[PDB]
Amino acid sequence: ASSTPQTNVDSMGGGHSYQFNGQDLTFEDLRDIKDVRDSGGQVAQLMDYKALLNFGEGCEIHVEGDDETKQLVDGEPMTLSEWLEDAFPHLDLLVLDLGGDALWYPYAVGEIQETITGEFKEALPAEPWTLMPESDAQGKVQAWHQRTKTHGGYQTQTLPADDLWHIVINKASARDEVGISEVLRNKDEIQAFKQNEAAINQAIELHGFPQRHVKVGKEDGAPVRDNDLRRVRTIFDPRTTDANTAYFTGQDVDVETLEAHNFDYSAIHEMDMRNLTTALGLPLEAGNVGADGLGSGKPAELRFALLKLAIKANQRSFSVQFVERVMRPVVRDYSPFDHEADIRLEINDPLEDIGEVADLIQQVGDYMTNEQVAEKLDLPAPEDDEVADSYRSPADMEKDEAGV
Amino acid sequence: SDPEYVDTLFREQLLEVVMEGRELRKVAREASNVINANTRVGDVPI
Amino acid sequence: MQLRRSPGMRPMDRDWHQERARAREQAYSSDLTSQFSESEIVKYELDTAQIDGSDNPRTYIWNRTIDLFGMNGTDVRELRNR
Ligand SMILES: [Mg+2]
Ligand SMILES: [Mg+2]
Repeated sequence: ASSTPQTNVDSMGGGHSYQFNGQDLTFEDLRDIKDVRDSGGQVAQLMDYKALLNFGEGCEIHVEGDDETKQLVDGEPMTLSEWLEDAFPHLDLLVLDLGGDALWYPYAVGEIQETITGEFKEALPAEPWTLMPESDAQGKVQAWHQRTKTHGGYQTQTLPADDLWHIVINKASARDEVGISEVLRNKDEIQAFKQNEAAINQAIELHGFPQRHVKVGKEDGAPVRDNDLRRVRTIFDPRTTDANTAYFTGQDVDVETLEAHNFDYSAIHEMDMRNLTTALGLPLEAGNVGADGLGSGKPAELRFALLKLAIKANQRSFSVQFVERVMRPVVRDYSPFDHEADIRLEINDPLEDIGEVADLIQQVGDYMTNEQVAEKLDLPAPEDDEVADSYRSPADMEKDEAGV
Repeated sequence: SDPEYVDTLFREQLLEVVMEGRELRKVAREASNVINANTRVGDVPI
Repeated sequence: MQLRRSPGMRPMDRDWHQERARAREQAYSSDLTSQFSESEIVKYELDTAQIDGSDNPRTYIWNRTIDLFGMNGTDVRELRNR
């Protein structure tokens, strides 16, 4: 075969803007995403729930053959997992920030930083709406263009792809390294939701409440002018009326009522929330709306399976890139360990029920090593390797040892 | 509050800025000895 | 003291912008007297809005009497050579 790709890719042209950079989006489109995120209300909350499902349950670092890595780091033993856990102490927060950013924006992006002494400090996320990639004909990123607000207006600069790293959850194709904003992709669905919400709110103001209509004068009788109506307005004023005010009139004054004109705003709200949640890939139940019939049985099993599948796909997409483009370079450059080691980063299942896992452990624990049970139960494996590796319970081994 | 117009997303909104007028140079607090007086009238002895 | 209608305050009123935007979108000509109330012309300073019918979409949308070809409702400023 060949050592370089020989199929081409759809590439550059700046989406047919001019002075070409990025692919098919600009710093203004990026700041449009920023406003959808920061502007609050129901849309912002839903995409915040999407971040929390994908990344909010935290993470665990794995290395295959971790025990083989045992080395004195600074006159003190560590494995590669132990070194990585000390290198990335707050990884649960970083994963939620980067993962959330990579759902909102086309990418999460950031630096590696060093202490003054030149040891690793942190992986530092950058503000993704400020940065856009420049890519070559093969589709790979070569430089990053940044612009940012300052007291003196906008400041602009260009950085090499060497010392930045980036992560893309929403690829257009397996070869895409610029990605898609799900927010820009669903701009019409989001704007339709906002428009219908505004429509309902204003319709409730006009039509949800009755209004008093005083008609003055006899029909086909003497006309009443504006100054005449002002004196009548003074009598029936809702400012000064109270619940049990009573009215006395001649026959030629009529207190009519604009009734509240019924419309099913609840049904329109449910329709809007269905459209928006389906467009953003969330279940309808996330929007504080419940469908009939769908709340039970195999209809529930399917939708909650689809949600868990979508989460696993996003999680693995993130995990692979984070290990390959953040962890491995940090291990290579700042660690006494082998950077080609089989590092993994699992991200926890947000909808796992430990009560269901307990039932599983009771039913089939007889086929699981104590380490496998401890992993499923989300606890440290036993400190003693023979009992960790054995199949029967550590408590059962202890009560049998107590018989010796 | 009750705004007559709603603001839509993706900055399809109205252009919402004010351009500043001329701003005069302010220096007296730095360019002189400042006395924070206890009374609105008073005396410096020479 | 300033009121929302007072002449120095008009540029701060959201409604003055929004109604001038409407006036530009609904007009067919610079002839305001025909198309708007005296109240609207004064309240929104419509003499100073660049009203001429060039911003009204109906200036550009086709509306022929007979429509064999689905030509009606097409907007010339959305075509390839515009
Ligand atoms: Mg008469
Ligand atoms: Mg004195």
